[PDB]
This record gives sequence, C-alpha cells and structure tokens, in this order.
Amino acid sequence: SGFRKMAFPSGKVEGCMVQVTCGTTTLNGLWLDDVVYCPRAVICTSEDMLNPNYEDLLIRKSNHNFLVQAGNVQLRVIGHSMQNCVLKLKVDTANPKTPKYKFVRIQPGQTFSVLACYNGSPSGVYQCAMRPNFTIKGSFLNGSAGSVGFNIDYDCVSFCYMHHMELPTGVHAGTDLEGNFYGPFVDRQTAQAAGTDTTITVNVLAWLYAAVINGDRWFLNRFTTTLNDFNLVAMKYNYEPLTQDHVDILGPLSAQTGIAVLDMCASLKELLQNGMNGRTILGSALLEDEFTPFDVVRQCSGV
Amino acid sequence: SGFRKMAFPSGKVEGCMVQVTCGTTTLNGLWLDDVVYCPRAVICTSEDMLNPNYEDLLIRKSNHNFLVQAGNVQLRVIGHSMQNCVLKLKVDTANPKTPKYKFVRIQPGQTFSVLACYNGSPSGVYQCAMRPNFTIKGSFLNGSAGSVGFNIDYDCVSFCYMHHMELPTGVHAGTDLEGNFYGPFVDRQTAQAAGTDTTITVNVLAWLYAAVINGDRWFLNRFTTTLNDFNLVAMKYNYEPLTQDHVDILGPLSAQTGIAVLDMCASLKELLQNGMNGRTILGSALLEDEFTPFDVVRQCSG
Amino acid sequence: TSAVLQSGFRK
Amino acid sequence: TSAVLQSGFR
Repeated sequence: SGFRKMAFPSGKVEGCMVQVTCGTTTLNGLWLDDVVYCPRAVICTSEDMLNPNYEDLLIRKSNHNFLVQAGNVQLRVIGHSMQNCVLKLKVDTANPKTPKYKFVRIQPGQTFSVLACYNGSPSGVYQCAMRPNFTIKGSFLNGSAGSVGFNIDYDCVSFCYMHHMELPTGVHAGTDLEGNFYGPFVDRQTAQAAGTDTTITVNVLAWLYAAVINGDRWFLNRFTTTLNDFNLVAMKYNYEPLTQDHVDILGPLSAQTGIAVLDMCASLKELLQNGMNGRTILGSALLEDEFTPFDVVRQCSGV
Repeated sequence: SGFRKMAFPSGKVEGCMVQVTCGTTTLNGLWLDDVVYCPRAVICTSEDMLNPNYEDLLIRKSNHNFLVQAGNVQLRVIGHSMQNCVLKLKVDTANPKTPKYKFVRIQPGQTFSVLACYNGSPSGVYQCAMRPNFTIKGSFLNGSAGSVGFNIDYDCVSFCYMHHMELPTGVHAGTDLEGNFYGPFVDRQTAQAAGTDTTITVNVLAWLYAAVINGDRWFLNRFTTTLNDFNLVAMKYNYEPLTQDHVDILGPLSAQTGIAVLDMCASLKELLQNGMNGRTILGSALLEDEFTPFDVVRQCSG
Repeated sequence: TSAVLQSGFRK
Repeated sequence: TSAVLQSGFR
C-alpha cells in the first residue's frame, strides 16, 4: 500500500554527469561514450545574456576554452559543435559507465525523473510532468542547467529533458537532448512567459484509480456519463479534453478495479462540481495530475 | 525556484541491494563490505508468521539455507547471526561498491530517502518522514522488506531505516540497521496498530519559510504570538508542541526571510483557525509537514 | 486486521 | 520579466 511521487533510481544517470566550464560560466553536462552534451548557454558571457548570437560565440571558442570535469578527472575536449540549443563536446575518453540509452522527445502530460545537479554533482532526484504549456514545475537554482530528465525501461535510459532556464512564474523550461526547446521558449534572458496551462485529465483519472487500488472509495458514485458530456464539464474547469485514446490507455486500470472509465469520469465530474468537502484522496486535498496511467501501474504493481 | 519533495540520488545505495531467499521466502538485503543485512522475517515460512520463535528458526538453518544474489552472481554465505530483528549474513565476497557509510537511528520528524526494491532490484526512490508515532507513509508491496531508507552527506551514506511490514492503516514500520524497531512494533503478523499521530510543527514552519523564499506571502500577517499561546493552539489542532530548540533550528530561515519565528507562528495559527480560503501554498491545499528545516535550506536559495 | 511482513514469494 | 538562464558562476 501507499502511493508516492516516485522517481526512477538515478544511479545510471549519476555516472554520466560532468561539470562544463567556459570562463566563469559553469553548468552540468551529460557524458555518453566520448561526447558531453550541455546547454549552449555555457558559452554565453555574463554581459551578453540578453541577445547572444551563439554561432558567433561558438566560432570564437576553441577546444581548450571548455573545461570538462568528471569529478576531479579532467576530460580533454577534442572537438565541439552546436546542435540547436545544445553543444556536443567530443572528449578523448569514452565514459566507461555509459548506460544503454536513447534520446526521446516526450509529449505533454508524460512524466519523467529529474536528477538535479550542481557543478557536475547530483544533488537530488524528483518526478516532473511536462505540462500542457511545455514547462515543468521543477526545483532548480543557478548552476542547475544541464541537469537531465529521464525514464528507465529495464536497463535502457531514455533521456527526454535537459534543463536550461527559469521563467518568471518560477516554472522551468528546457530542451530535448537534440537541443530543441519544449514550448515557444528561447535560451536568452529576454521577456518570456509560460502560456496558459491546463490540467492533464487522463492523469487525474489515473490517480483516482490509484486511490481506489489503495482503498480510497468515497468519491465513487453509481452514475456514469458520456464522453461528450464529460468533455463539456472538462472544458469548463480548464481540463484537457478526454479522447477515446485516453479511455483505451486507462483500460488496464478500469479492468483491475472493475470501474468503467466513464463511471470514473462521473466521479471526476462530481469532484470538479462540488470539491472534496474536507476529505482527501491519497493524502491530497487537490486533484493530482502528475501521474500517468503507466506511473500508477508501475507503482501499484511494483515493476 | 520551486520546491519539491526531493530524494537523495540513489546510486550509492543501488549498488548495495541484494536478494536474499530462504525456501520460498524472498526479500531484499543490504550488502556492505562482506556482510548482508536483511529482515529476519526471511527465515519464516507462511505458517510461522503469527508467533515465530526466531531463535529456534535460526538454529534449524545452516549457511546453505540462505541464497544471496547480487544480480545473477550468487554470493556464498560463510556465517550467519541475528541482531534484534535483522540477520547478518557473512559472505565470501566483500561488496566492491560499498560506499562510505554509517548506521544511524533517526528521531521522529526527520526525513530520509527510500529506495524501494523487489527481488534485489531497485524500482523507485522517494522521500519519507518518520512520523511522531514511528511509522512512515511509504509505498511498499509484498517483496519490499529489506528496502532501506538513507540520507547522504557529501559521499557518506547514513542508513537509518530497513523496511519490514505494513500496518492495517496502510502505513509502514521497520527497524534501524541494528534491527531495533522504530515504535512499539514487532515483526510478527499479529494485530498491531499505529498510535495516534500528530503533525510535525517545526516542519510546517520550515515549509512556510520555503514558501516565503519562493514568493508565497499571502499568509503573512503583522501579528506575533508568544510561544505559550502558540502551543495552546497547536494542542487544539493535534500539532506537536514547539520548543525553544525548534525555534533555534529555524534560526537561519528566519534570518534569511527576515520573518521572526514567532511571527511565522502567528501565520500558522491563523492558517489553523481559518484554513486557506481556497488559496494554496507551494502547490498544496494542505499544510505540509514532511520537510525539515535542513531540507528547506538544502533545496532553497540563500 | 494484522500486520503484514512484506517479504515476497519465489518459485 | 526576463527568463533566467540557470548556468552558474565559478
């Protein structure tokens, strides 16, 4: 029993984190085989962080301008290039701890584990969802750029996020590992703002199923709704529309609990219309949308 | 910015998890130098769980009755002993990935990271506080016994918790790494119940300070309270009494924010008496008590 | 209910 | 507001 925000074990990623320094600018890099990946913001100077021309900045650098450190072991840079908002620094040593991995671009609503790092040293691990407005609600300070988000399948690490920046509302923006930003954001300190966000409906339903699996049943009712009538209510409360594909992904959960998806949508509707009346679900007085259906199965089945 | 329930990186602990099996009973063990530590419940059978005599069960076993696996590599047990509720299995191979470590016994109100494991394999990592009634609100299924809770300082792992059991309310009970239970619990499937729990006041205050450091200020007020008047309200809402020791450990957070501890206690009092009126603090509609003052500082800017 | 010792079963 | 690039100082 129990249901927690649970990260993947971070060991395989800790062994890939390095420190990258250019002048007085430092951040984290990801060391896979003989390539270190890091945000190109490391070549930005403190005086021109507003309008950097990174192509210019990069031409003016040489390999020896990049200080890469795996702990105390200094890694010599022997080649450099820029792909979108990430730098690829070729080093003379392949990381002997490189895991099986892939670079993937995740969709809004999917979750991943963040290994927050400073000066190349892992400091903490937590779960995040990619919000519909393409930000994440992380916990990041100066020096955290280059920390990565990932999922693990068997022993294969899927890197999906590299951290770059913080937006004015205190949420976080970054790229995939090919350097393409999630969301309409850019790696410079100009005026930028997160778009309006929405709640991930399929995840709230997943978490209601988790709640039932853990014995919370007070929010169930004998009613059912149509998908169209539910989406009518969802729009009113700024929830993403629920699609037939979402209903299908919730199948294993409905099957295990015996609660049809549209029966649970009737519970969600009542919770949206009336609130919780002082009760809690899995320890929360708010409807939680940062667990996917997959996250619930992983934790309630213990994979 | 931001404030999340953040676990320590689990790498140094993952390399210590093994699988221990006796007959058809399996659970997890912790492999440090040439010793594997695990719950003694592994020597029980499905029939000896209501009132087992573990001294008896252990004399009836030999080294070869314990199958220890570090992945697929089988570890040969060359000695066994029982310390309180844990077994120590001496093995022929010292763990080459043993971190600098110590065993510590934590107090109620302190937090730690749990590496949940099944069959010797890590499955996830999360933060947990030791509740005032000595349970933890974990996430544990059958097979998770032997998973450990830990804190990391520099490169030193302080192991503080080994998982044993789930109580009828769905909360979790275990031992320190010397095998002594936290709380008045025993490793038998008898009727046992967590005592009444309370809210960790010093942690709620730490977390209000985190909220201020992150820009939530709506709950502040111009009032201050006495420690005595605050504790009358804490008693009414089932919060632990706040001591001068707690006021002192909030010192750095109070200095950084410029909000005196007893000024923040007047905020907490108002929140207890009136609620949040539809507002949230750091993304929560409830007052959060699972962050220590140390957890706030570690994670927040200064 | 009673406490549950959360060992697992194997083969 | 402006974005903050969360590199650090050495």
